[PDB]
Amino acid sequence: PQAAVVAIMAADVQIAVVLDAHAPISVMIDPLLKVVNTRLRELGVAPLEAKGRGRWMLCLVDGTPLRPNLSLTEQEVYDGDRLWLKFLEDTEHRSEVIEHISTAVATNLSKRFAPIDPVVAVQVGATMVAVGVLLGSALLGWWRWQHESWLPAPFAAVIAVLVLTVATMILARSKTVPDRRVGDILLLSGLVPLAVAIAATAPGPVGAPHAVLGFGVFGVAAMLVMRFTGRRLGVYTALVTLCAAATAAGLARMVLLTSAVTLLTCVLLACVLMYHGAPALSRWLSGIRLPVFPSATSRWVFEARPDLPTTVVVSGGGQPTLEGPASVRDVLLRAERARSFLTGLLVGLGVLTVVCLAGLCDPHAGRRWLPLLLAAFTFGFLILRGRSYVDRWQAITLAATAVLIIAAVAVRYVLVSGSPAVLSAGVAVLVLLPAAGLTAAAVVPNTIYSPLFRKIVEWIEYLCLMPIFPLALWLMNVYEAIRYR
Amino acid sequence: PQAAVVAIMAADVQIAVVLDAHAPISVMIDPLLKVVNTRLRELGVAPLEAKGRGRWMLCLVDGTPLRPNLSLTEQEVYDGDRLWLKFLEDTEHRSEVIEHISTAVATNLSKRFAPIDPVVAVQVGATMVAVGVLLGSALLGWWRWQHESWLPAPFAAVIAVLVLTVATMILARSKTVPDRRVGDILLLSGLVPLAVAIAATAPGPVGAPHAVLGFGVFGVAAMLVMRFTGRRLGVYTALVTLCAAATAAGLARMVLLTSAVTLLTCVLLACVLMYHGAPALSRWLSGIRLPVFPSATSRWVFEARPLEGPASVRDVLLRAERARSFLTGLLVGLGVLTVVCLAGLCDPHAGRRWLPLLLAAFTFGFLILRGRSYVDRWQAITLAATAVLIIAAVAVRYVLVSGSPAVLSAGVAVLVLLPAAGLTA
Amino acid sequence: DHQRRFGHDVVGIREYQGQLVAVVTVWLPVEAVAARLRQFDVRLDAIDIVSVGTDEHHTWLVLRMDPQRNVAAVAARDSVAATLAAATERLAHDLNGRRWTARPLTSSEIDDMDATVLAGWVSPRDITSETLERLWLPDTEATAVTVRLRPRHGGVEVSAWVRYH
Amino acid sequence: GYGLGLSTRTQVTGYQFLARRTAMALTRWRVRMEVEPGRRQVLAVVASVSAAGVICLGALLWS
Amino acid sequence: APVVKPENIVLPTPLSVPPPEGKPSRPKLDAMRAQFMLMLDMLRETAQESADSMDANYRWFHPAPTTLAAAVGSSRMWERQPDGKDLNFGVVRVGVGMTRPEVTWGEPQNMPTDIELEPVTGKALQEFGRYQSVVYNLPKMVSLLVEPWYSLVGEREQVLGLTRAIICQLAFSHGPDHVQMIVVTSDPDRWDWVKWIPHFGDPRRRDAAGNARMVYTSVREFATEQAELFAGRGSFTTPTPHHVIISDIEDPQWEYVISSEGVDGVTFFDLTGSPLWTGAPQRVLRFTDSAGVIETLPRDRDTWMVIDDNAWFFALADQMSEADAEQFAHQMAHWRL
Repeated sequence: PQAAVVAIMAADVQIAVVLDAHAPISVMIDPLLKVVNTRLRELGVAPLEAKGRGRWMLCLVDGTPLRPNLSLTEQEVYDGDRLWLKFLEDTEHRSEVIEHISTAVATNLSKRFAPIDPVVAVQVGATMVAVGVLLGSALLGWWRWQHESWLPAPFAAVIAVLVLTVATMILARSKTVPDRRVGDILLLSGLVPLAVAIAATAPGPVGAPHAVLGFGVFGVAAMLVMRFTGRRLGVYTALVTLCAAATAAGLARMVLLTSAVTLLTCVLLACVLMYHGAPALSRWLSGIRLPVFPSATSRWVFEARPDLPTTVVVSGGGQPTLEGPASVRDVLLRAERARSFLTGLLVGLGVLTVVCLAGLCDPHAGRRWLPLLLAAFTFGFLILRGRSYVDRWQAITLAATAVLIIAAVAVRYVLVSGSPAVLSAGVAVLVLLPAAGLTAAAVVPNTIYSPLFRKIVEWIEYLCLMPIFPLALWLMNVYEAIRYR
Repeated sequence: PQAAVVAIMAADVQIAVVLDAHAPISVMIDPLLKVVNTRLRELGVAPLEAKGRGRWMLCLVDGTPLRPNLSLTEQEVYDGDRLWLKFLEDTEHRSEVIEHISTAVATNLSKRFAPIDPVVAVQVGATMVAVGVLLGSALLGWWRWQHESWLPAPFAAVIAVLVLTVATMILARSKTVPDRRVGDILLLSGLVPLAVAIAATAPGPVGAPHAVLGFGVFGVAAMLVMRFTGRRLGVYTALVTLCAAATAAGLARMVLLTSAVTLLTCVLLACVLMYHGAPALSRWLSGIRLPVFPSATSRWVFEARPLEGPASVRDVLLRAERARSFLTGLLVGLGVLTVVCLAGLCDPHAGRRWLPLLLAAFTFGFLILRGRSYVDRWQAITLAATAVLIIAAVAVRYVLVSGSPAVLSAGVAVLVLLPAAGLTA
Repeated sequence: DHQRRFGHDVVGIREYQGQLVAVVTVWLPVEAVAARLRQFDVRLDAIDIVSVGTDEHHTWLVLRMDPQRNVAAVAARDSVAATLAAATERLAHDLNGRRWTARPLTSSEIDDMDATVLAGWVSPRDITSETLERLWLPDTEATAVTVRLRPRHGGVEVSAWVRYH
Repeated sequence: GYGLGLSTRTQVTGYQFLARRTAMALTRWRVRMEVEPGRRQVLAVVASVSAAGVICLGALLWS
Repeated sequence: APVVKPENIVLPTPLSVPPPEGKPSRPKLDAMRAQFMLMLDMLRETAQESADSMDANYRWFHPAPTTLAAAVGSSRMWERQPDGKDLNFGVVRVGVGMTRPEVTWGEPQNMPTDIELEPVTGKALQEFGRYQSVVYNLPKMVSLLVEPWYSLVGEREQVLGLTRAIICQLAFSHGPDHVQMIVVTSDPDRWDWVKWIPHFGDPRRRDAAGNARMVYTSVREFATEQAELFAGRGSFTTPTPHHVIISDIEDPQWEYVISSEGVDGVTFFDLTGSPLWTGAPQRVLRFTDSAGVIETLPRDRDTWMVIDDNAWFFALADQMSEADAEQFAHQMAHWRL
C-alpha cells in the first residue's frame, strides 16, 4: 500500500519515519511517539515527555498544526517533507493575519532611518579626537612661535607618542578587524603633534631652519605610513607633496638666503613641471610595471598557461572556493592605487600653485602686471587642462584650482590695497568669472561647434602654456643678474 | 525548546511564523517556501518562482543573507525580527582577463568609477558661483566695515538682483529635474548680498543698526523662500534661527543700551529653552502646508511604488521628512548660537571668570545627556559636536588671549583628554 | 471610517491628529496583551483596557497609534489606515480563542461604545495587581475601570484609574 | 630574465610608447591614440624651457 | 539552450625594424604600433564575446552543485540515445578551471626574424597568445562513458565533498531510468542522506518505504549479481541504465569483480585512493591543495582523449557539505516522474 516518508523534527534531531499515507493523523500519532522515543534513546538524548495538558500533534515549519482527522495526502504532505512533533497546550494556535507590504521599500528604508549604531559612535569619537589633537598641536605651535621657550616641545611629543601608540594598538587588530578607519584617523592625526614637537625642539624664534625639520619629518612619516599601511593613499600623498615642497623651499631659504619671491617662483615652476609628470609618477608609485622586453631570446611561443588563484571564502567555513583569473588580478588593485595617487598629486599641486600665486602683493603699476599676467596664463593652463581628465573629482580639482587662483589674487589685492577701484574690480571678477563658468558648463555640452573653433580652443592651452617660463625668469630677475654679474 | 516568532516577507506579502530557534536555516528554508507558496496561492497572488539558477536565502531586512549552516540563535536573530525570503541569482561566472596592462587599467577604471558629465558640471558651476558671490558680499561688508563709503551698497544690490533674477528664471523654466537645486544654490547664495546691501544703507559708523537690519531682512527672506519653494528647508531653518537671535540682539542694543554679557546670557537661556522646545515645534512646522517637493528619500520611495489609499501614506511620509529636516536645521542653528555665546562670555580677563566656565560645564553635560534622546543619527551627532565645540572654543580663547604657560598647558591637556574620554564611551 | 484589506473583518478607525481603534471582548483574562503593543515593525502608543459596569458589563481594548512614530512601517504598506487595521486584526485574532471572543469595532458601534462609556470618581492607585477584584465591589449605579499600558524604556509600564457613577 | 643590462633604441622608444599609452589609459580611460594631446603639451613645455634658455643666452651679451 | 559558434581568427603580423650599424621615423613607428594595438584589442573583444557565449552554454548545461535546489523544469532532461544529448549525456561537472576557447588563433604568417622583430608588438602578441588561449573559471567535467573508473586521492572530507557533488549532479541531470547508483561503504553514517534520492532505489526489492536502498556495507554483501554478468567495457569514442558505483570500503576483494578492464556500462568512483585503483595515471584525480585543487592528465575538450602524460592542474573541486546534499535529497525525494 501507499506510504509517505517524512522527517520528524523532535528534540533538535532529525528522524526519518515511514507513515501510512491514507490513515488519519490521530490514528498513527500514537505509535509514532514510541518510535521517536526509541530512536532518541538510541541516540542517547533526553526523550520526549509531556507537561501540563494537551496532545501530541504535528505542526508544519511555521507552526500551523495538521488537521488530526485527515490523512497525510489529504493535507498535501509528500515524501521528504519535514514535520515538527510538539506537545501543545491547545489545538488552536494559527496566526491568520497575512499582511501586504512592498518588500523593496521595506528592506530599503530600514537602513537609512537606522538609529545611531555604536560603530558610528566610535567613528565619530575618533574623528573628534582627531580634531582635538590637531587643535592642540596648532596651539602649541602658535605658542612656540609667539613665545620662544622650551616648554611646548616636550608636551607635544608626549601627546604624539601616546596618540600614535593608541592608534597602533587599534591597528594591531586586537580591537579592529573591519574598521581600519578609526586607526587611520588617529594615526594621521597624531603625526602633526610629532612634527610640531620636532620643529619646536630646534632653537630660535621659529623652528630654527624656518621649520624645515617639521615638514621633513611629517613627509617621511607619511611616506612610511603609506609604505606600511597603503590604505589612505590619496590623503598622505597630498600631504607628502606639500611637505616636500615646503622642505625644498626652506632648505633653499636657509642655505642660500634667497628672496621669498624667488622661492615662490621656483616652487611654482616645480608644480608646473609636475602637472605634466603626474600621470607618470602615479603609474610609477602604484607598482604598475610595463612588460620586460626580450633582449636576445629567440623563443617567442610560451604555452605555460598560468594557473589559477583560489580565493578562499573569508568565513573559512569550508565553502566552495572561487577562482580569480591569474596573477594579473593585481592590475586592478594597482589601478585604484594609481588613481588615488594621481588624485592626491592633483590636490597637492593645486594647493601649492594657489599658495605660490599669493606672492602677488602691490597694485598693477610698475612691474606688478608681470606676476598677474603669469597668474592669468596659469589659470588658462589649468582650466583647459581639465579636458585631459575624465574622473569627476580630478576634473573638479583642476577647475577649482584654476578659479581659486583668481579668487586668491583678487582677495589679496582688495585687502592689501585701499583703492576702491581695486575693490570694485575684485568683486566684479568674483561675481562674473564663476558666472561665466556656469554659463560655459550649461552651453558647451549642448551645442555643436565648428572643428575650426575646436582647434583654436585646443590651442589656447598650448599658447598660454608656453610663455610662463620667461615670465618666471623675469620675476626672479635672472636675466638682470646675467646682465650685471 | 525555544521557538522564535518572526515575520518573514516575500512577494510583497508579510506572514508571521513561529520558527524553531535551534534547527539550522538550511533545514527550514525548504518547507518554509512551500508554506509561503500555499498561503500566496490561497490569496490569489502569483506564487514565488525560481528563475534560472540560484538558491533561496533567508535574509535580514537590512540585506545581509543568513548563514545556511547555522540556526537563528547562533546568528543572533531574536523574536519579533523580520526576515526576507530572496532567491539569489547565482553570481558564479567566468573571469574576464585583459592581458594588456594599459587596456586593463583603462577598462577597470572606466567600469568602476564615475566620469564627469554635464549634470555634475552645472552643479559645480553653481557651487563655485555661490562661493564667489558669498566672498563678494563678505568683501563689500569688510570694506563698509573699514570705510564709510556709500558706494558698496549699489554694487551689492545690483549683484544680488542679477543673481536672484537668474535663479528665479532657472527655477521657473528648468523645474523639470531634481537638478533644480542649481536654482536653490543660486538663491541661497544671492540672498546674502541683498542682506548686506540693505544693511549698508544704514548711515554712520557700522554697528548694531547695520546688524539688526541685515540679519532681519535675511531671515525674513529666508522665511519667504520657505513658503514659496520649501525645498532646502533645513538650511533656511538654521538661517532663520540665527537671524531671529541676531535681530533680537540688535533690537536689544538699539531700543536699549544693554551690555553684551547680558544679551549673550539671555540668548543662552533662550537656547536652553529651545533645545527642550525643538522636537514639538518641528511637528508643528510639519503642518505648514508649504508646496510639496519631495527630497531624496521620498523621491526614491516613490520611484519604487505607484486616510485611505496611497495619498495618505504619501502625506505621512512627506510630513515626517519635513519634520526631520526642520528639527535638524533647528539643532544646527541652536548649536551655532550656543558655541558663539559661550565663546563670547568666557573672557579670562574678567573678575567673574569662574561663573561662565561653570555654565559651560553644565551645558556640556546637558547637551550630552540630551544627545541620547533623539533617534536620528545626524541630530545626535550635531548635539555631540556642539558639545565638543563649546569646550573647544573656551579652551582656544583662554589659551589665545591669555599669555600664560599654565592655562596653555591646561587647555591643551583637556582638549585632548576629554574627547578621548568620549572615545572611550 | 472603515477599512478592508486582505484580512477578514472590517475595522473602524477614528482620527483626530492620531488614530483610535477599539476591540471588544467578552472570567479572568491574561494581563499580557501588552506583548502585542510592540509588533514586528509598528509601535503602538498606548493600550487601554476599558471595562464598564452598572445590569450589564462590557470590556474593550482601545488602540492608539501615531503615524509619525511609524513612518518606516507605514511607508511599506498600502495606506496608513491599513496599518492599524492590520495591527487590530492581529490583536483580535490573538485574543480570539478559548472562551473570550474578540472582534474589531464597526464605526457606528464605536460611537455606541462612547455613549455607553458616558452614560450621562476616586484617585489613581499605584500598586495595581490583585486590587482590581476588590475595586469592583463597592455599590454603584455605574462604574468604569481602566488600565493603561504604555511602552517605557524598552519595557511596558502600567497605570490605572477608576471612576464611579 | 630581469636585471640591469643593456638596451637598444627600439626598446627604449617602445617603452616610452607603453608609458604614454598607460598615461592616457589612466587619465582618460581611453586607449585609442589617433592623436595624443599629452605629447603635444609636453612638447609645449619643452618649447617653454628652450625659449627660456635662448633668452637666457640672449641677455648675456649686450649689457 | 544557448548556442556557441566556433571561429578561426588569424593573429596580426608583428612589426619589423632594421637594426642600426655603427659609425667609425619615431612618429611613423609609433603610429604603426598604435594601429597594431587597436587591431589586437578588436580581436580581444571578439574573444570576450565568444568566451561569454561558451560560458553561458556550459553553465546552462552544468550548474553549480549548490544551485540544484531549483529541482524542476530543467530536471532530468538528458536523453540516452547516442546523438544530440549524447554530447552531454554521460558527462558531469566536477569543478571549475581552464579550458581552451572556441576561437582558434591562427598562427600569424610572415613573422619577421628574431633580430628584426619590433619589441612591443612582439611582446604584446606573445602575451595575447599566452592568456587568450584559455578561458578561466569555466566548469570542468568528467565523462562517465570514457573510463572504467575514476579514483579520488586526498583528505577524507575533500573526497567526500566532491563525491556528494558528483552524486547530486548525476541525480539532478539524469533520470532514475537512465542512471542508477550504488554506494559500498565501511562508514554508513556518512551515506545516510542518499536514502531520499530516487536513483538509489532498487526496483527488484520492495520494502515499506518503497524501493530498496542500494547501499551496502561490504563488497561481499552484493545481491546485485545481475549487474555482474556483463563483459569488460568498450570505451565510448548506449546501455539502458548506466550504473555508477561509489566505493570507499578498502577491500582486497575488488580485483575479483574488477579486472584491469572494468565492467561494461558501469563506472566506479574509488574513494580512498588505493594501489589497486591507482594503476592508471589518467584515471586518478589527485587532491593537492588544501583548498581542493585537483591534478590529473589533461584531456581534449571535444573527444575526452588524453593529451599528454604528465599531471597538471585540472579543476578546483566543488566540495559540497552534508547539509546541502541532504537539502537537495529532501527536495529530490518529492518527485516521481
